[PDB]
Amino acid sequence: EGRKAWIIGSGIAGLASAFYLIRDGRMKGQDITILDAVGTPGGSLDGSGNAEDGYLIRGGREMNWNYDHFWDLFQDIPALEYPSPYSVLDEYRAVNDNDPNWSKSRLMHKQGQIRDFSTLGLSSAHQWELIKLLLKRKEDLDDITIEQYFSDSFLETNFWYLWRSMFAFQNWQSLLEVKLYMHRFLDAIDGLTDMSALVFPKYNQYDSFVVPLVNYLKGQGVNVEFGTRVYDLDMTDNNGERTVTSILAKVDGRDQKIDIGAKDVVFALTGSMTEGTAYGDLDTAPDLSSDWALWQNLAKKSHVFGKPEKFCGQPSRSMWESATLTCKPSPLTERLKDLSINDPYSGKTVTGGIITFTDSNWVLSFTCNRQPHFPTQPDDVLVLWVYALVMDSKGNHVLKPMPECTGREILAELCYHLGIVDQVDEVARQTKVRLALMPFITAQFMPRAAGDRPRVVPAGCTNLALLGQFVETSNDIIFTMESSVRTARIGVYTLLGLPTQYDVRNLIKGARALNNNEPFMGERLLHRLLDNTYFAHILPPLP
Amino acid sequence: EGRKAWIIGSGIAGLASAFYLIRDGRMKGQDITILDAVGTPGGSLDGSGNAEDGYLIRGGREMNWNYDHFWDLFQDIPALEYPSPYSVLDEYRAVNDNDPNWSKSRLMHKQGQIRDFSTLGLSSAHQWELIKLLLKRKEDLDDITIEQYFSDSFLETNFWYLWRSMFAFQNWQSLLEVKLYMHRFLDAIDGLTDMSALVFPKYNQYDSFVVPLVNYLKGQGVNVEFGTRVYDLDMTDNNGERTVTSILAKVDGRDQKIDIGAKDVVFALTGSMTEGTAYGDLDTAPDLSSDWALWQNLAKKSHVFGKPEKFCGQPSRSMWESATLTCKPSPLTERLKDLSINDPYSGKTVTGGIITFTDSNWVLSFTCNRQPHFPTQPDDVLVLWVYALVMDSKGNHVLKPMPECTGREILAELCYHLGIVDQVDEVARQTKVRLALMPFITAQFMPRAAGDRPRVVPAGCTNLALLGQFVETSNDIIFTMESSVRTARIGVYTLLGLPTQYDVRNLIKGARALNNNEPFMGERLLHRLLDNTYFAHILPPLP
Repeated sequence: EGRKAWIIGSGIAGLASAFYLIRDGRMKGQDITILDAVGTPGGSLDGSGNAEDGYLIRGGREMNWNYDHFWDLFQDIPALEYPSPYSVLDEYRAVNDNDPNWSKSRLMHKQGQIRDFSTLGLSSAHQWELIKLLLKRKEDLDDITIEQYFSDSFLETNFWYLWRSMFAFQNWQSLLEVKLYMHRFLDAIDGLTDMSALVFPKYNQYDSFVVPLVNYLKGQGVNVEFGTRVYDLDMTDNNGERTVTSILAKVDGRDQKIDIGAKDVVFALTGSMTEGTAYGDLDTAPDLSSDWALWQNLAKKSHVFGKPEKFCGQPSRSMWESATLTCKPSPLTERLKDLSINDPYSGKTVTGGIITFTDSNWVLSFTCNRQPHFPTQPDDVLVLWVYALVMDSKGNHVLKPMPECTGREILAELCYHLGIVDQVDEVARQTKVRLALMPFITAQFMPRAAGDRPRVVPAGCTNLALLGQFVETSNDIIFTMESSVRTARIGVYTLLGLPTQYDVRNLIKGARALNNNEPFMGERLLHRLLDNTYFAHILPPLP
Repeated sequence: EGRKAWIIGSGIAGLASAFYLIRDGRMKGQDITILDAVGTPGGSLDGSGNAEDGYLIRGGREMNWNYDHFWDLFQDIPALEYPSPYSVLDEYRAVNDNDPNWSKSRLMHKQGQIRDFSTLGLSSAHQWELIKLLLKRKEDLDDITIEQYFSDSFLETNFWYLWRSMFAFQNWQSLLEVKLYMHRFLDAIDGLTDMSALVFPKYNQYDSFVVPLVNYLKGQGVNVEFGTRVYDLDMTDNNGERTVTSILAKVDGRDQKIDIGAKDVVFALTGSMTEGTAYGDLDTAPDLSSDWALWQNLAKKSHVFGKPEKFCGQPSRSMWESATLTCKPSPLTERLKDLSINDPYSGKTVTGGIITFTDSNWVLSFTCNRQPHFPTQPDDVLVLWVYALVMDSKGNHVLKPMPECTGREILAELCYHLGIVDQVDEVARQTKVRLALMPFITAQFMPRAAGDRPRVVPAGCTNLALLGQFVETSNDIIFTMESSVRTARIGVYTLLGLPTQYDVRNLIKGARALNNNEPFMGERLLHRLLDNTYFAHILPPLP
């Protein structure tokens, strides 16, 4: 307790750990150092897009619900554009409690029309499947995949088209994550259809959340060390209990060695999701001691650190491609006016979340967030984000696999499914598109067994905590920022010092939603026993 | 919002309102005034007992569980005997997380032996009665009393002896409070037997909680005005919406009039529970524009303020008598060593809560709290608290009704039921007893109908909030301090700006406890369906 803290990794997970060390660990920023491997900001290794190239969204999937971790954290961060003592939480709830998020054209098909998404579209064996899924033990679902467990007809329901699009989830990936979602969002499973439970910032997560958080940390005195890629930790293992001795990093191409005392504590983001990303664009194409080194060397030391080869093994399985579109007005945005909750330029929500083309062989989705998306972007430009799931198949209009098809060609498949395939040439020159083909963007979703991921504090560790989407808590990793903050809090709390599924009202909210808003099995009975009792309100009304 | 606040009443409710105005209303102490009707502290109208007379506990029943309101409040109050930044919450959990509270001789009878209190002692129709009680609508239980609804055999169960003793509750009082208890403590209904869920301060609630809270408020600048008994408020009622214009008080025997602007806000504790208390003792006896004036005048103005005559109407119904015993060592404390969790002088918990003599015609209970009870009391003295329910009946040994029997005589009924009736003379001179016979100590428990109590903010009011145990929220009033803080928070929040029963695990925790720890009706079925599922842990094991 006159110790220092070392934080390996620049991200929401790392910054949140520093915050929790300051507020609730009662240590000072001067004893905190963040080890980053970025150059300095943005130049040749561009920071986060330029307004004259065409912008390039980090990559990828940044969606938020109203969880308690966010409220507890960003309640103490000074706002982005407001004076003291207004927080970023107050900005978040000001711009969003006025204009709530909900979708009008969530599912589309037949090259321009909306597929009815009022209900989840489950029959009866499908409902039984998820209920049977909810009842299975976690010990009995090792390596079982989505398509293995689920029926063939289930993967064509509204439910699966919505779920796989929302989380960018492949049919060959972990069943445990779908189960974990059920156990945690039964109350809100109706929201998968209208996007009610989703809530967005004014700008990005970076510009609206992390940028106020970094400013706050600098105003607290935390140390930053760029150009530092950590590849291993040397640790002692006496009495079956381990402590970190040194950080073996390579700084600016030369080995360094950072000494760690017994009192100090170390936080490390383990895996990567943006490793071998090829950044092609409109006319050229993508092509194809790393960030996985730290975890791989840790895996050699003991089994309590898991098997990273199970997540970075097959890069064709954990890969999909995004594309950032910068549009000056064209028939693409004219069509977009027809599918929007408001107007794109209004400043309010527009598409209300992603829009997924269901009969697209690519499983192609696209979103127009609350415009403007970036602080420095002009009023005659809109930033749309597009991405797809299947990298193996020919498009419906462009008979090219999407990893081989680039830029302009992506506009044709998109405009075909939008109902403006005859007006491609006009939108093609007016919209700047930059692509990102990420080979580990879903490596956390890969099939796994018990022990494959280490806990936030593995058994024995006294000064090392791991963060991110590759660590075993008791929760899902499908929400990227939420999971980063949760692990950060567990890490800081454990080394120092320190529900919804069982709710009867939620099981009724779930069962009715699973049965497409129609009265479910025991409901007619539950009304007759409860309509004249204290518990009348737990049931929804019948037609 | 450069307004002032007026707080009618000195108590936990009033102080908490001032706290919530400061922390979360963001106003300053200089604009807060508390209107009290005490002389100045303690002298002739003794403050809270002297160590040479025999002490006199406020009166009465001060018990606490681990609710969130306490944590949220006393987290910011500097501790009583610890340095900064240690709070009173930290004192509370330090002295109690080491020595947890639980009882060894909770129920006693046959003049010295313990009545088995492992289980609630419900048969099967009794269990059905409480379940049927839980299912009734609150609109259908107006004025219904305990003995009216419940069977005769139910009132002899372990359950009713425990419940009536814990809350000092008469068989002719409101059924709604027993129902409200069920809806809120199903998870913890087992705790009625062992006193697990109860948690006590080091000293009193006054010396350990309120005394740090008042010091905190004075260090914030809040104004106090003793000798001020408020009897009415003059209010305008335009547009069906009312505002307080003036506080009509009598200060030191002369009418005053305090002007209230449109921006200001007023908090008033409505009723009294210690009004006509006669303070007899060892050898003499009790005898028999008031605190009810403010509510009575308010009741004239509108129906939205309720019917106070329904609570202060029959003072024989809302009355019982307490007695504070100060003992230098005698055979009473020697016997007490046999019934204690630890030793009385140890400094730890002793009796673990009240001890109730079930075959006592008075329904006589007594407690020895964590000694010492007061800060200024010596090591060779113990403060015991005793009280009884039935004022109409002859004792088992002293054939006197207890309102007529005093001091020494109270020692005989107590020592008889303790098994030391032959050693009364020794304890009689060594123990100083002071009695309190309160005529409204349970006026809040009196039968009531919808509309009898006003809400924290009655419909229409814009600057007046009411506090205490006579206001309609959605919760019980059987916990005195908890209810005072809850109403205080509702009052401050509403005028400015701003679960457990439905838990499946809790219904199983309740059903097993109702059925005396033996497997209940559907349990054998619930095991067969759930033992090999995700939900195995929600059930308790079978023998």
